[PDB]
Amino acid sequence: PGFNVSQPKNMSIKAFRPPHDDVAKLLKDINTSKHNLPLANYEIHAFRRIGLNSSACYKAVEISTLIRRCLEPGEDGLFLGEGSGSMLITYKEILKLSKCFYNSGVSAELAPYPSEVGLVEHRMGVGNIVKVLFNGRPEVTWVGSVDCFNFIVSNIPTSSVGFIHSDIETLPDKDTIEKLEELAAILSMALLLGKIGSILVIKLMPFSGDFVQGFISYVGSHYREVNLVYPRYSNFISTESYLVMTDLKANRLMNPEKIKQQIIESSVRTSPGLIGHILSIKQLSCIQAIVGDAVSRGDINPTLKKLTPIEQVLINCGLAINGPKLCKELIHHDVASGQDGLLNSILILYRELARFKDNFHAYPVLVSSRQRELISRITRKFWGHILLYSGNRKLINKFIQNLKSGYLILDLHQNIFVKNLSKSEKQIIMTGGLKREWVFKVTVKETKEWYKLVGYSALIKD
Amino acid sequence: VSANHASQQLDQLKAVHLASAVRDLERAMTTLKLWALGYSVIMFMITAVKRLRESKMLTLSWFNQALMVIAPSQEETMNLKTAMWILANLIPRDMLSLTGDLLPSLWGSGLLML
Amino acid sequence: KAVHLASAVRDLERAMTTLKLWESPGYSVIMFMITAVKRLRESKMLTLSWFNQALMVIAPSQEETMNLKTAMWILANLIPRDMLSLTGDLLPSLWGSGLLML
Repeated sequence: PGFNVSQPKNMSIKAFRPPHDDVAKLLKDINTSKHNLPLANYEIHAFRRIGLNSSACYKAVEISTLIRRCLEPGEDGLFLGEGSGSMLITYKEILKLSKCFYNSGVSAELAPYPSEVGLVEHRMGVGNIVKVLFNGRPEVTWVGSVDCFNFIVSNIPTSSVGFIHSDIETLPDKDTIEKLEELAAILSMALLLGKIGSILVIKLMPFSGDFVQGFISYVGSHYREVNLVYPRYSNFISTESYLVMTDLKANRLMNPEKIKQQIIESSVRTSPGLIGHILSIKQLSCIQAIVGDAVSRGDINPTLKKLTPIEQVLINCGLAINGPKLCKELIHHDVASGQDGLLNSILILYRELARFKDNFHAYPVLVSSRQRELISRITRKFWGHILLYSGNRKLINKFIQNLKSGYLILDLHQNIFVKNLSKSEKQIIMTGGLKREWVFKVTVKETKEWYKLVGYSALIKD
Repeated sequence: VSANHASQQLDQLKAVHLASAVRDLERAMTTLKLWALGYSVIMFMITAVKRLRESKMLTLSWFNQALMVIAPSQEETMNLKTAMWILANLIPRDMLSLTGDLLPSLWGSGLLML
Repeated sequence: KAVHLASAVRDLERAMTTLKLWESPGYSVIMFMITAVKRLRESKMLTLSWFNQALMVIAPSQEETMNLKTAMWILANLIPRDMLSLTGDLLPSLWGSGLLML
């Protein structure tokens, strides 16, 4: 079904406001539009370089630019499905919340504490507990069920919290009724446990044929001001947005099932025009579209060379640069980084390949199965030496064009670092029937890691 | 067990039974079919069933797109409208909420004469 | 080609049965079609006398006559015209019939 000019209206901000739509004007614009009439860019991971497990904190700061005037220091807050709690750290710093609750989802220690919050309280100083956390039993959490709603209602003190946030990941094969039950549970918790000045933020990823638009038109009644926010640091190919609801008018107790029946009787099942409108705004106002594409013609943007001011807002009392430890996981490079990593260490693998030939045994099979493995290591490390320290002319562009195709190419010839090898060892490598070309396919996750490594090589070239 | 949990599990079970019915119907209609490219009353049919096999729902906008692509041939548009009426008759009225928006609208319409 | 027909009758019977178990709504729409497919399973031939007899049995309920006529029209339209006489005598004559309006 998938086969455009429509524009929207301490720690100093408002230089980072995201595009937001008022809900009713957007709904009338989609309903009046006739529309009809009959990729996979991952460069957005180049700009995210703070946050080790998760780098979503950028989004959080932009959302805070619409929250901070509408809330006082609230000393409250409930967070659902944080996933290592990086956004919790960012929102707790920027909104001065005293206490924080954390739900997530538990797969059967049995008390899963967030890793990034633990690293933040370790690096900041002496931090005790910070977040309250829940039981950790499998029936506990699993938002969208009876036990979750009963356990969360039984704990939060009877309409006390002021900032409610949901960041549940939606799978592509998730059923729409299950997602509607989850959103109805979040809404029932928001009405029962939320006060008058409560602000609710829900991460929504609409699809064609989903029940998202009926839920949005339903939730526009209880909250006086409902807006839909497209963060600038999100991936523009994905249709993710944040629904922000402010100034709840009343607190009532109703079951999620009655809410679900009302949304089904509403019979609104989204439009292709809404998906196209979200995609158009996120393409026009992405962070790539405002300061330029990072790959260019084999050159890094000057904006990524020095730390951007959003990263300077983040780095004060929040997270750390994820460029280190990424080299350790990817190219096995030390943190000290005085070219002791790579260089001679790369040569060490060649020294192994110097004596690997050794010229009723396991010679024909296993030797090949080892040889490729060694070459694979060299391949990754060689691209590291092009990205991290060497010059960018005629090689970074080739690396990006090969990565977009999906392959990493290493050529075993005169090349680079073979001149440092011994003449006998160079003769041993060249003599055999090795192809002088070796490709290795990369996955999507490794491509994201390589784009982050480009983003950190930008800081190293500074 | 509360009524809400039982209702959720009942909806999941109805979805599983509907998926099994769609798979068996697709196999039957493919077996019937295999023994210009203007499609007819069954060549239309399986396409909608194929959308039900790949877990994407029947929608009014899809019907408008399908009318616009088949627009020069009026007999073929009649064939596709009759085929969606066949699917309205085959699927029980409880599960038309699961299929989408086309079939609850087409359940009301009926033939004037045999 | 009888092996191709017979196998599809098995698959249609499985599909209509699994639809029938989950329905919040006399042999009405689909239920009458299950009866006709079960008669095809028993190697019974669709004859004019059987349809006339079924009209005589269900004569007081007019809505159920409309339901059985629509279900026989479903079975007429879904089956190809080459195998259509191998189904029986009813289905080419019902292929001749058509709707006036949607």
